Amino acid sequence: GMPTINSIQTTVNGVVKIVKPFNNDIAGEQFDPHVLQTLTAFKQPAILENDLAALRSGSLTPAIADPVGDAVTVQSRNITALNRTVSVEWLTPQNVINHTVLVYFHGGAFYGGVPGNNTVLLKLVAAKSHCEILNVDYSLAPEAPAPAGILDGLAIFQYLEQRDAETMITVAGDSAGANVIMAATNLNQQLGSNRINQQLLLYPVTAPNADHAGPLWDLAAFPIIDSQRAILTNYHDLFRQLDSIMTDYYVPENFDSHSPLISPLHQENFTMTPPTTIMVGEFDPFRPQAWAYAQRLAAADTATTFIQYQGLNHAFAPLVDQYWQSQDVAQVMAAALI
Amino acid sequence: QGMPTINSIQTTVNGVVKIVKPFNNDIAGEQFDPHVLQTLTAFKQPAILENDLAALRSGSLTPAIADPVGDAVTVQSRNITALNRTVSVEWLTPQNVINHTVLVYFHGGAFYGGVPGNNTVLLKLVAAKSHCEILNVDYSLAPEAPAPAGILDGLAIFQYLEQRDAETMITVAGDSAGANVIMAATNLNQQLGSNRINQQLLLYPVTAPNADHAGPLWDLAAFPIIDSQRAILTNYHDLFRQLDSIMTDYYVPENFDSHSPLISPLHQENFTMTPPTTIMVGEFDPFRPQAWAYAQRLAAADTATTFIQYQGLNHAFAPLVDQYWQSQDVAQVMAAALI
Repeated sequence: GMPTINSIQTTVNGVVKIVKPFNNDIAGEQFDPHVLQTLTAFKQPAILENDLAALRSGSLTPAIADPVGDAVTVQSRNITALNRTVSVEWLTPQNVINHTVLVYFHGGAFYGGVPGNNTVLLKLVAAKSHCEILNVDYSLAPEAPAPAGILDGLAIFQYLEQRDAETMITVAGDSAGANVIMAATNLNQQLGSNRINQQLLLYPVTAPNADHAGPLWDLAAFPIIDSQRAILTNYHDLFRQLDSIMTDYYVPENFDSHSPLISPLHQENFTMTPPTTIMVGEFDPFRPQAWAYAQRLAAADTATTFIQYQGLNHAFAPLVDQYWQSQDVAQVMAAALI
Repeated sequence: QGMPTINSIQTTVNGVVKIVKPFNNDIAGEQFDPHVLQTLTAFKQPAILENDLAALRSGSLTPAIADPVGDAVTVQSRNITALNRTVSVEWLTPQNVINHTVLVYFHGGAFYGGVPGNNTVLLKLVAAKSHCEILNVDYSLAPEAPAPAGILDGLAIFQYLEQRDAETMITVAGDSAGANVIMAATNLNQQLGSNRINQQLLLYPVTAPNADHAGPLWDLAAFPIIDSQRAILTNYHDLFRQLDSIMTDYYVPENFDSHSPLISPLHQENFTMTPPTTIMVGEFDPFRPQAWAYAQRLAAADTATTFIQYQGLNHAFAPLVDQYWQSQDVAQVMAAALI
């Protein structure tokens, strides 16, 4: 039982923009009530400790209620290509359709997270689209910093393309995992592969460690009602802190975060970039850089859709038992695969 | 991350700080957390316990639990030796460890079973957050090494730690039967004159093995639940009633007795030396009333006692950090108690 929401669709700078309010009374500029009750801790400022283990301690999502169940099979397997062995959580639905396949990289600030954090979301997508999904357990920083994760993605692609010559690969991911797979896709294209025909990006980090006094990190871009403004400020400030810390773990000394393969926003050219759908919450600190990315695509004549979920924050999509918007993401993804 | 703020209720009952944590803000009690309930489908019918040491052992092995920390906490096997006992320890060391505070943990497994690996991820979370080093102890298992072998393994550990470092304060912890063994070893440590153990963190402890099953600590009337889940609860509680008898039979050799202070810490004569204690236990854990009885005996001896009750939860949930938010809360509480 999902709500009937009146979404607003416009076209800004070539980008098809779809703004989805959390209900039909409030059009924007406040948190969804469901979201707000999770942000209580943000009434006081947070000081993020640069401690890798403590940080990872908060990257494990406890099991989400699974309405799909045995309708989709979830099994682990290793695949090997380019002398890399990558573990994937492989999802197979009933009546699987051919050629179309989805590759997903989980979020977790480059250094953390687990594939299990979005298993249920993907089960919904696989059950609805009848497509197989690779929920990839990609290399994590700082033990395997950039471009290890990128190369795992490239191995996955090479595997998929050699397995089947008619495969159409959709790449997806949330947050920092979306960043990693965007770069792997770029790399795959610079070697001459055209099998990736679509990107589904959930609140991606497109410019890690961007200027925090710059336009992509300006709180003036997030108007909100008075009673929720201290929370937003402290929330946004936590991610500001995370953005610095996570990029430090991800990028080794010999590399630079402002490079095209670390910051996809800074690619010199976006014309080979596949058709992309981006889904992000109104109050996600990574929203402006995601939008900037979208505009860069559209200017390169690549079809781009930007869905904004009003009242939502970061990392909401796997939480399909908490937000209708999460179920809507699952539907948008499935619809993009059929 | 995205966890709706739970509104807990703190009261003081007979000196015990009681903190009740509902499984969500809608239901205050008297039913299973749905995440737990989905694991209890088989208890719609009476359970069949295979009374056989190999089956009992393998049934006390937890399948793999998702580990988000990885190498950020170092895990290695070490043997220590003291009192002419060699004890195997899974040693967890975080990067940048704080001095003088160390956690000794004993895994559950009904005295005859379990392995330290059952709760390794849980303890990585604790080490990660508290920067404390942790001894996850492979203590002697019944019946090959029944009471008081495990207790003495505990005593050997403490001496090792106290002779290693004169300033290092010890926090003892365990779950289920494992908590029982380390509670007794602590008691023993104190009767020999040591005061380096300054805290207990007990996860659903067995405080009175093989208590009267027709008595007040085993009365199903202490567990109000909605009609649709009464059968499941009854069969679940009943499984443990039977298990309580069996495990205690394995643990206690014929020359000893389960109702003794060192087998049943609830029946200690005196709790004045007992360290400040936090207890974490589910609403529907069959060992909840005996844990509460213990907490009250503590407070009556004027020992600081906190009793955290997780509504809707059953037994042995804490290691399962990829299954329940309560399991991670336990880690947070444990880590908070160590810093």
